[PDB]
Amino acid sequence: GKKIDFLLSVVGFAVDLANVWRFPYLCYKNGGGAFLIPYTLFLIIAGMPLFYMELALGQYNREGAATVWKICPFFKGVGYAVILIALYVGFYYNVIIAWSLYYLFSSFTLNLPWTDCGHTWNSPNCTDPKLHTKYSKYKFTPAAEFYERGVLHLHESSGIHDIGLPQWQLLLCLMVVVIVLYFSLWKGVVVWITATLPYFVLFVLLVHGVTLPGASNGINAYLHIDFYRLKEATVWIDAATQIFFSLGAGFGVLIAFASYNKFDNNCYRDALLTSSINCITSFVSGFAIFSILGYMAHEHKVNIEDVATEGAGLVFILYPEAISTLSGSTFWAVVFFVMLLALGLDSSMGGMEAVITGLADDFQVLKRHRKLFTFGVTFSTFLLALFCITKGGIYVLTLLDTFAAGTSILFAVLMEAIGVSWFYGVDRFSNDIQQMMGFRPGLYWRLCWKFVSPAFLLFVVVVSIINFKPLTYDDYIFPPWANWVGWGIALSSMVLVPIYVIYKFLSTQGSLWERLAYGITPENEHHLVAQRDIRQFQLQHWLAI
Ligand SMILES: NCCc1ccc(O)c(O)c1
Ligand SMILES: NCCc1ccc(O)c(O)c1
Ligand SMILES: [Cl-]
Repeated sequence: GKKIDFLLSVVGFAVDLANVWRFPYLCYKNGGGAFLIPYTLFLIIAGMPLFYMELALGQYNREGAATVWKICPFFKGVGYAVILIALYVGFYYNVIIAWSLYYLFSSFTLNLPWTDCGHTWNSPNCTDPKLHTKYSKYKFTPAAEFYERGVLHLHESSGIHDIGLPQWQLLLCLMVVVIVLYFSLWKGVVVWITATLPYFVLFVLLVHGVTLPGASNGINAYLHIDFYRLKEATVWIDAATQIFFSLGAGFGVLIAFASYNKFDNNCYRDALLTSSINCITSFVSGFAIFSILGYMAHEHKVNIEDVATEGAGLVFILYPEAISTLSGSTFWAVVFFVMLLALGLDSSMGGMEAVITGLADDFQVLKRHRKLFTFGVTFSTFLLALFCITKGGIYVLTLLDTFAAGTSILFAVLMEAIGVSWFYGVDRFSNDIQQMMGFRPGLYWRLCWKFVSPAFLLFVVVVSIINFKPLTYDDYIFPPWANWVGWGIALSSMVLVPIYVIYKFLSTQGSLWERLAYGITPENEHHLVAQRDIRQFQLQHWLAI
């Protein structure tokens, strides 16, 4: 019983809606396997040590994302930045769950709406294989037609400048999701359903998609590595962003979750198991998705590179198509979309609780009024997600998914790593981990924390800034001002670090060096500053690993 509970806890903690929904289309856009090589490399090098670092910080300090920086006051700006990034992500992370709920509601019938066209939302150009040529993305399939016309109603929007009005069905779905999240978060701080359904679905998908008419060529395309594409840095940027998405680092979720953990909990084992399960699940998901889309390529008589969209919604075009060919399609559709709802709800409560804990640890008034604060956060998310359910809401969702995270999250995580490792001290961090868990981290962990991970993060951030491709959605090109809007969205969270550094420097009293010492010394050691004994002002601190 207890062993099963531990296994379920680890397995559920190792899964996210990202691994199931976002990895599919990032791997399909970025190549096949030319995405897994950067994915695995970054996973190990940065994601494992940084996941471990965030868990250890949260566990030892017993503070949220913002207040954990009492160890180094100057990085409370980084804390605020990660909180803001988590706030930004929710606006559309909760609209994907509205899509999932709409699909689940549609799944309750003996004739799935995505099996063939002939409905009201169907265009005259629909082609039913049972009943293009170039580089387009084949938006004339019954499943794609359903997703884009009976769900999104995208055909009524000419672009992000003509988004239109909110859809009254996705509106109700979002209302339901928002109410559920609030009522699940309004009291304080699911594993059985979440830790089992994703793996059952993934296993059945593998077993069924392997034996399909055209899965062989899809798998062949999956297992071909184009090293012409590792030489572009788009795959590397995507891999880094997806790693920090699936693992949960950079949003303040890990610190907030770990602040409630036991003081003697083992974070090294947690990081190891989470990373291993994440890698295995990502590889298997890529395999299954590529088999499914190779099958579609065979069925629709179109090239593997044009069967499906390369943006959000690839899963909502793929998984229904695979379900339609199973026996008892209604049962499997219901099961799969219930799994999607469970995963999305778990991740949404995780992010919202990260935000709430980070903001309530800072202010005691918010802590004393969890109900009102939770209602405010939930209502703000509901409104700024209503912004994304419009007719042209897929364009807004693409803009957000591209800009809210990405360079901003990479910068925030790099700043966190730099702060801890260099200013607070990797030696001090190792001593704290030893005190918590009884063993000092190995040399590999310290090197990754101090030198390797910050360097790779800096390289990725610099490349993502200097090598920026204008935003697009399949065959639609965003207007120039949309790119400025997205860059402003990213900068709104990136700039919070220097702003808080300047504010802290100005507010603090004393001379320049006194202000610096008060800014880099832990709040509980501020009585050393009067004694002129600061470790950071000695070469030994900066020359110690
Ligand atoms: N892995 C990130 C999960 C996450 C983060 C922030 C959110 O607002 C959310 O709904 C979900
Ligand atoms: N940019 C298109 C993505 C893609 C997916 C699979 C392939 O086999 C391939 O050559 C290309
Ligand atoms: Cl992933």
